[PDB]
Amino acid sequence: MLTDPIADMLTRIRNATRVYKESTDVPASRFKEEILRILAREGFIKGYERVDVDGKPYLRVYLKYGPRRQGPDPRPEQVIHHIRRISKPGRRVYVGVKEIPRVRRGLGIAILSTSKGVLTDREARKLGVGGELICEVW
Amino acid sequence: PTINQLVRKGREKVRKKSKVPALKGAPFRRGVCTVVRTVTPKKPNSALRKVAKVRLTSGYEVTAYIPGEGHNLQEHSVVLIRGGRVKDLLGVRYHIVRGVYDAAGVKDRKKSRSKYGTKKPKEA
Amino acid sequence: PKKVLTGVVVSDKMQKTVTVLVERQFPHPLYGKVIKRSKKYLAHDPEEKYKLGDVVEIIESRPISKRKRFRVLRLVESGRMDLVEKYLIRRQNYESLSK
Amino acid sequence: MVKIRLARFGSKHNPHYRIVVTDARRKRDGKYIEKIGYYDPRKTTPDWLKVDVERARYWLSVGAQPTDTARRLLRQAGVFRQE
Amino acid sequence: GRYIGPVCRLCRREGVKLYLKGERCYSPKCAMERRPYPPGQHGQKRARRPSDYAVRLREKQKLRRIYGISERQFRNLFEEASKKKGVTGSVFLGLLESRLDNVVYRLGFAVSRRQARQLVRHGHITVNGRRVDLPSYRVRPGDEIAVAEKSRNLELIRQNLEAMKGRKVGPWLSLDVEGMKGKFLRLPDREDLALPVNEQLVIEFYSR
Amino acid sequence: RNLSALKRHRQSLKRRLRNKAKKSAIKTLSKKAIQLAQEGKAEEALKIMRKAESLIDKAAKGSTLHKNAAARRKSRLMRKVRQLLEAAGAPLIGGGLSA
RNA sequence: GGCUAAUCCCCCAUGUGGACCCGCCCCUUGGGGUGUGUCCAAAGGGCUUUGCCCGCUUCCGGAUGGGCCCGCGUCCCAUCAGCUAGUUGGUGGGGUAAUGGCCCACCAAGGCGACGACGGGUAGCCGGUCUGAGAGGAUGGCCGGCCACAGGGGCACUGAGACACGGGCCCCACUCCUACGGGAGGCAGCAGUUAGGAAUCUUCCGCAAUGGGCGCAAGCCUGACGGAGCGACGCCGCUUGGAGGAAGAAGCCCUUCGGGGUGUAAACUCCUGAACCCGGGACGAAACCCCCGACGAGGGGACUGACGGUACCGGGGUAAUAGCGCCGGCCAACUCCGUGCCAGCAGCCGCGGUAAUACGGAGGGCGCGAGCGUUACCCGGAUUCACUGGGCGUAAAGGGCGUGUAGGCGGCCUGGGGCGUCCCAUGUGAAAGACCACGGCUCAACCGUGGGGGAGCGUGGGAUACGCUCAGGCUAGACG
Ligand SMILES: [Mg+2]
Ligand SMILES: [Mg+2]
Ligand SMILES: [Mg+2]
Ligand SMILES: [Mg+2]
Ligand SMILES: [Mg+2]
Ligand SMILES: [Mg+2]
Ligand SMILES: [Mg+2]
Ligand SMILES: [Mg+2]
Ligand SMILES: [Mg+2]
Ligand SMILES: [Mg+2]
Ligand SMILES: [Mg+2]
Ligand SMILES: [Mg+2]
Ligand SMILES: [Mg+2]
Ligand SMILES: [Mg+2]
Ligand SMILES: [Mg+2]
Ligand SMILES: [Mg+2]
Ligand SMILES: [Mg+2]
Ligand SMILES: [Mg+2]
Ligand SMILES: [Mg+2]
Ligand SMILES: [Mg+2]
Ligand SMILES: [Mg+2]
Ligand SMILES: [Mg+2]
Ligand SMILES: [Mg+2]
Ligand SMILES: [Mg+2]
Ligand SMILES: [Mg+2]
Ligand SMILES: [Mg+2]
Ligand SMILES: [Mg+2]
Ligand SMILES: [Mg+2]
Ligand SMILES: [Mg+2]
Ligand SMILES: [Mg+2]
Ligand SMILES: [Mg+2]
Ligand SMILES: [Mg+2]
Ligand SMILES: [Mg+2]
Ligand SMILES: [Mg+2]
Ligand SMILES: [Mg+2]
Ligand SMILES: [Mg+2]
Ligand SMILES: [Mg+2]
Ligand SMILES: [Mg+2]
Ligand SMILES: [Mg+2]
Ligand SMILES: [Mg+2]
Ligand SMILES: [Mg+2]
Ligand SMILES: [Mg+2]
Ligand SMILES: [Mg+2]
Ligand SMILES: [Mg+2]
Ligand SMILES: [Mg+2]
Ligand SMILES: [Mg+2]
Ligand SMILES: [Mg+2]
Ligand SMILES: [Mg+2]
Ligand SMILES: [Mg+2]
Ligand SMILES: [Mg+2]
Ligand SMILES: [Mg+2]
Ligand SMILES: [Mg+2]
Ligand SMILES: [Mg+2]
Ligand SMILES: [Mg+2]
Ligand SMILES: [Mg+2]
Ligand SMILES: [Mg+2]
Ligand SMILES: [Mg+2]
Ligand SMILES: [Mg+2]
Ligand SMILES: [Mg+2]
Ligand SMILES: [Mg+2]
Ligand SMILES: [Mg+2]
Ligand SMILES: [Mg+2]
Ligand SMILES: [Mg+2]
Ligand SMILES: [Mg+2]
Ligand SMILES: [Mg+2]
Ligand SMILES: [Mg+2]
Ligand SMILES: [Mg+2]
Ligand SMILES: [Mg+2]
Ligand SMILES: [Mg+2]
Ligand SMILES: [Mg+2]
Ligand SMILES: [Mg+2]
Ligand SMILES: [Mg+2]
Ligand SMILES: [Mg+2]
Ligand SMILES: [Mg+2]
Ligand SMILES: [Mg+2]
Ligand SMILES: [Mg+2]
Ligand SMILES: [Mg+2]
Ligand SMILES: [Mg+2]
Ligand SMILES: [Mg+2]
Ligand SMILES: [Mg+2]
Ligand SMILES: [Mg+2]
Ligand SMILES: [Mg+2]
Ligand SMILES: [Mg+2]
Ligand SMILES: [Mg+2]
Ligand SMILES: [Mg+2]
Ligand SMILES: [Mg+2]
Ligand SMILES: [Mg+2]
Ligand SMILES: [Mg+2]
Ligand SMILES: [Mg+2]
Ligand SMILES: [Mg+2]
Ligand SMILES: [Mg+2]
Ligand SMILES: [Mg+2]
Ligand SMILES: [Mg+2]
Ligand SMILES: [Mg+2]
Ligand SMILES: [Mg+2]
Ligand SMILES: [Mg+2]
Ligand SMILES: [Mg+2]
Ligand SMILES: [Mg+2]
Ligand SMILES: [Mg+2]
Ligand SMILES: [Mg+2]
Ligand SMILES: [Mg+2]
Ligand SMILES: [Mg+2]
Ligand SMILES: [Mg+2]
Ligand SMILES: [Mg+2]
Ligand SMILES: [Mg+2]
Ligand SMILES: [Mg+2]
Ligand SMILES: [Mg+2]
Ligand SMILES: [Mg+2]
Ligand SMILES: [Mg+2]
Ligand SMILES: [Mg+2]
Ligand SMILES: [Mg+2]
Ligand SMILES: [Mg+2]
Ligand SMILES: [Mg+2]
Ligand SMILES: [Mg+2]
Ligand SMILES: [Mg+2]
Ligand SMILES: [Mg+2]
Ligand SMILES: [Mg+2]
Ligand SMILES: [Mg+2]
Ligand SMILES: [Mg+2]
Ligand SMILES: [Mg+2]
Ligand SMILES: [Mg+2]
Ligand SMILES: [Mg+2]
Ligand SMILES: [Mg+2]
Ligand SMILES: [Mg+2]
Ligand SMILES: [Mg+2]
Ligand SMILES: [Mg+2]
Ligand SMILES: [Mg+2]
Ligand SMILES: [Mg+2]
Ligand SMILES: [Zn+2]
Repeated sequence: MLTDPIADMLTRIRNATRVYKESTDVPASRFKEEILRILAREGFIKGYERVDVDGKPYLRVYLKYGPRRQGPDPRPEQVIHHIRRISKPGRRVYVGVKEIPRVRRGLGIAILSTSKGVLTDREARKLGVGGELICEVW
Repeated sequence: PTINQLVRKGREKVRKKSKVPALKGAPFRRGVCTVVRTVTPKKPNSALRKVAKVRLTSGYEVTAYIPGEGHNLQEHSVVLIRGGRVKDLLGVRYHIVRGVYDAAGVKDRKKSRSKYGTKKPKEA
Repeated sequence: PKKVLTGVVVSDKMQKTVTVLVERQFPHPLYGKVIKRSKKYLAHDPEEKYKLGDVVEIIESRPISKRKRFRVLRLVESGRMDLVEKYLIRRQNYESLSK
Repeated sequence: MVKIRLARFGSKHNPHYRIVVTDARRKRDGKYIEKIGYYDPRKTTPDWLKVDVERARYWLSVGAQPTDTARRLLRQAGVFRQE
Repeated sequence: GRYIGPVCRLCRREGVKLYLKGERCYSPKCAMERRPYPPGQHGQKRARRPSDYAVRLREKQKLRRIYGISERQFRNLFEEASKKKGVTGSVFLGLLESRLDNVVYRLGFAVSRRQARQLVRHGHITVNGRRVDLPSYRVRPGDEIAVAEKSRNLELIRQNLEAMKGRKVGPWLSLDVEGMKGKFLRLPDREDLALPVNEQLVIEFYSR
Repeated sequence: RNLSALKRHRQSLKRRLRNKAKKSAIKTLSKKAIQLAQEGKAEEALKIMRKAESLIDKAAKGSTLHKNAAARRKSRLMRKVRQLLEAAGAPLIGGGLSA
């Protein structure tokens, strides 16, 4: 099957961006949609789209990079420098409000899934909820 | 390993053996020379090394090394064992503490004297 | 707070005494993932109302025999015969792993 | 039976007492039921007596027994003062 | 029994001037007047690239020597300065400079650090009016450190004092040369003191 | 040597004695009364049961019994008697028994 | 064998009440209420002696201390895989303050285990301590809590309470008395002895304080306890001096024989004044008691200090112990002799076989200092058991391959519930300790007062994104 939907999302993005692709289809979910909404508003993807490929629902994820590097290796600086899953099917991670990490000196974020819904560490913290810690981004 | 492996079996704390049974956990143990003599060292080194097989309050009969420049020990001297070993000859897990029980201290030693157990000398 | 749990009835074989199988999850104090674990309670069925495969709330009660400290509370559920044939197969399995 | 007493607290030659409710059978310095004051016999500082009447009035009402040294301290604090 | 035995050797090892003698350390003697090399046989030798250890140990020793203090004392102080909230090096200087014996020196009642120690130990000083004899004693600000009334005619006191008339005193202190009384009013920042120690090296030394 | 308030032991015997031959007195009568129930003679039985109950409570006056081993023995007896009074008994005296 | 008193033991009455069987009322496991029968009380003593005090008796509460029971947590070995006959349950009964196979009689044939039963080994748990960035690891001496034991094993008695350390009984081992019949002990209370060991203290003072027993009180008892002693065992404070003092003495070391070094170090000069001597001298102690009032509230009065003529205060006063480890690299600190694979060092690399910064002594130096080394044991480094935080093509490491059991894991959409999860309130999280703040000993160690934090579990209330689960639906996986 696909054992983590989400991981595989994050990954698609990762190998996508590493190879500098202008964007990518990922197979569609209300949740995976939340996550990219957050991921987007928060600066990391150009934005995304709800597409249909071969009669099946996909989300296109458009993809942003920084400008052209000089010298040898002109490959431009990544925006999504790193993205990684935290909670994993059969090993879960749930955090108090006092336990919500904070990321790369605040230069990145966490994504939490709460009963206030999906939100960033900062958002949770001001909201005052905890939840499953989905992912590290920075 | 997976997680479900760590829950299933899970990691193994591993313990360490002792480099010595002075037993007791004792810091030192009293003994009696059974025999005393001189041995040849190991690998690159030549020497005549000074040592005494000693019988113990801990019940075992061991080989200990008599440190420093002269010594006084013979058939049944009685002596104290501290342990710490000698790499260059083998079977010696322990040193004799000089200056205790029937073992003298090394006399004339000016230089490092707590080890070797010699009293501080006076002058004018 | 007189403690009360839930379980399945895995045993008929005593007069007024049923055996109840009760599971609980809880996260692993170190490796941190939920573990599912379970325990068996002999419980007091005065009139032999509960039959096997039933799901029942179970309760803390003044003592009845050695082994018997809980009396049946109510009937929550009728005929989950799956949990039953489950535990029963585990048990049949003991018969390997032997001599 | 239940008693209000003193427990020794400061160091050697520097005693500070704890004014305290507890069963008689107890060790002197061992676990006690409520701390009701402190008393510093050598009067080292401005206030060497805390009592808090309110509460020692209670224990008395419910059958607490003060030791007399305790009683003196107590009543210095007018736990007993009647009107 | 904290260091008692030839000093101008230490002025020397540490390779920069220490004023452990007070006056004369201002003369053309401090021995670092022409013989600034380190002590011993091999002290006039071309010396060798310093280990990173050496550097930080020697920076410690330079501060410890300066203030006259035992290791155990020095460390226990530094530990105590870690613990406190605030920048650890600077606090440490605070705490040093707040030792009674040092205030007594820095108030000018004595020629030298050691001299103030003796001054103290022997009873010649009063803090807020009680005689206080231990050089450890920590001077709070607000505190007034002054010479003992019964001790006010001593030669040594007058020499020092009278010829402190007019010199300015450390800006975290006040002096009154009539009462032989002075106030420690604040705490020294690291540029209030001048010491030729980069303290952070000493932090670095205990980090190991 | 000679701890003098070992005297306590010395008493405990006299005391032990007393206690034993209260208990026993009681035990005997009780048995007898119960017996008379199964013989159906409820006149004689009730009379004896009555004396047993006096005695028990009276011996609960002291250290001997006290408590509720008062009640316990009382209850036990009176029931075993009444319950034993029908193989058809018409409970004659009813000194001790509640109509 | 014989007299004899009581708050000792009985018998009769009174029945506020309580106890028990039976019936009903309410209530929900044996909780209350009530009626009928039955059964159950008691002890005097003192005075300021006709009314007060210390006692007795039955009931109902409080309070404190406990029993018992449940969830959860709680070391190694699977080269321990099966275990179980009071075993597991049931009816009746014994017993007990009380539940229960705690025991007993007769029925049923069950209970338990790879979610590690049974066996073996080891160990008193905890508040906390040590270490660590943390996570973890390791530990449970002192102080508090809980348990167990009292030469080994059984047992009960008395009692509110024990199956009782200085109570009882029997067996056993040991010691001692013995007229050989038979008897007596029990320091794992404080001291002390002996033995064992590398090793662990005075047969001290005191009942002043605090605390406990009895006593109406006076008081008595108190090796609990307050104190003193001995050990650098630890921690903290302090001393063996401060300022001057040479272009820099002798001695000693090095020397390229010019000079370099110890070294302002000494000598010497001038201040100060540890030790010690004199004087004065505590706090810790104010109640019990006694007097007025009313034995209350309140007020007045009296006694009492082991530590101790100690702490502290004032006067006088002497320049007054320093040692131990290191100097080849890890690592701060170098030269000359001596020695010649010897003697020796050695934590590890390794040194020594005639120019040894590595052995041994010297001068010099580095580090700490009334201490400094050593051995032993824990944690660290060691991300070398890897949760944080490792790996498996050749380095150690993918099972020889397959089928599936237990188990782990689980696509897309909607609704229910709300177990996991998140939040809020609340109860618990004793004191000690740790953290912060002020404060008390001249400082500190040590001590007080206050404040803060807290995982975890109980309870009530709330959210529903993710996990579960139940209901529905879909087809991208799977199958046909
Ligand atoms: Mg939480
Ligand atoms: Mg791993
Ligand atoms: Mg060799
Ligand atoms: Mg001999
Ligand atoms: Mg070693
Ligand atoms: Mg010796
Ligand atoms: Mg050596
Ligand atoms: Mg059945
Ligand atoms: Mg039963
Ligand atoms: Mg029920
Ligand atoms: Mg089987
Ligand atoms: Mg007591
Ligand atoms: Mg108790
Ligand atoms: Mg007051
Ligand atoms: Mg800090
Ligand atoms: Mg300032
Ligand atoms: Mg300066
Ligand atoms: Mg600088
Ligand atoms: Mg560090
Ligand atoms: Mg008596
Ligand atoms: Mg008979
Ligand atoms: Mg007679
Ligand atoms: Mg009535
Ligand atoms: Mg009635
Ligand atoms: Mg009567
Ligand atoms: Mg009586
Ligand atoms: Mg009441
Ligand atoms: Mg109660
Ligand atoms: Mg209670
Ligand atoms: Mg209770
Ligand atoms: Mg049977
Ligand atoms: Mg049997
Ligand atoms: Mg029964
Ligand atoms: Mg069977
Ligand atoms: Mg289980
Ligand atoms: Mg253990
Ligand atoms: Mg054991
Ligand atoms: Mg810490
Ligand atoms: Mg680790
Ligand atoms: Mg920890
Ligand atoms: Mg433990
Ligand atoms: Mg002990
Ligand atoms: Mg203890
Ligand atoms: Mg308990
Ligand atoms: Mg025993
Ligand atoms: Mg016992
Ligand atoms: Mg013994
Ligand atoms: Mg026994
Ligand atoms: Mg009694
Ligand atoms: Mg009894
Ligand atoms: Mg009893
Ligand atoms: Mg006994
Ligand atoms: Mg004894
Ligand atoms: Mg006997
Ligand atoms: Mg002893
Ligand atoms: Mg011996
Ligand atoms: Mg002692
Ligand atoms: Mg005495
Ligand atoms: Mg007393
Ligand atoms: Mg008393
Ligand atoms: Mg009394
Ligand atoms: Mg009187
Ligand atoms: Mg006596
Ligand atoms: Mg004592
Ligand atoms: Mg000794
Ligand atoms: Mg010694
Ligand atoms: Mg010692
Ligand atoms: Mg010279
Ligand atoms: Mg010369
Ligand atoms: Mg000088
Ligand atoms: Mg002068
Ligand atoms: Mg003088
Ligand atoms: Mg006098
Ligand atoms: Mg006094
Ligand atoms: Mg006074
Ligand atoms: Mg009295
Ligand atoms: Mg008295
Ligand atoms: Mg009157
Ligand atoms: Mg009167
Ligand atoms: Mg009064
Ligand atoms: Mg008065
Ligand atoms: Mg005296
Ligand atoms: Mg005197
Ligand atoms: Mg004086
Ligand atoms: Mg003077
Ligand atoms: Mg001198
Ligand atoms: Mg001098
Ligand atoms: Mg080092
Ligand atoms: Mg070096
Ligand atoms: Mg030779
Ligand atoms: Mg030669
Ligand atoms: Mg050669
Ligand atoms: Mg040579
Ligand atoms: Mg050579
Ligand atoms: Mg050399
Ligand atoms: Mg070496
Ligand atoms: Mg050497
Ligand atoms: Mg030397
Ligand atoms: Mg010291
Ligand atoms: Mg040491
Ligand atoms: Mg290790
Ligand atoms: Mg680490
Ligand atoms: Mg590795
Ligand atoms: Mg792999
Ligand atoms: Mg190979
Ligand atoms: Mg291989
Ligand atoms: Mg393969
Ligand atoms: Mg293979
Ligand atoms: Mg396979
Ligand atoms: Mg398969
Ligand atoms: Mg399956
Ligand atoms: Mg799903
Ligand atoms: Mg839902
Ligand atoms: Mg939930
Ligand atoms: Mg709802
Ligand atoms: Mg509690
Ligand atoms: Mg606490
Ligand atoms: Mg904190
Ligand atoms: Mg203070
Ligand atoms: Mg403290
Ligand atoms: Mg608190
Ligand atoms: Mg709190
Ligand atoms: Mg904490
Ligand atoms: Mg905690
Ligand atoms: Mg809570
Ligand atoms: Mg909802
Ligand atoms: Mg599942
Ligand atoms: Mg479905
Ligand atoms: Zn100088």
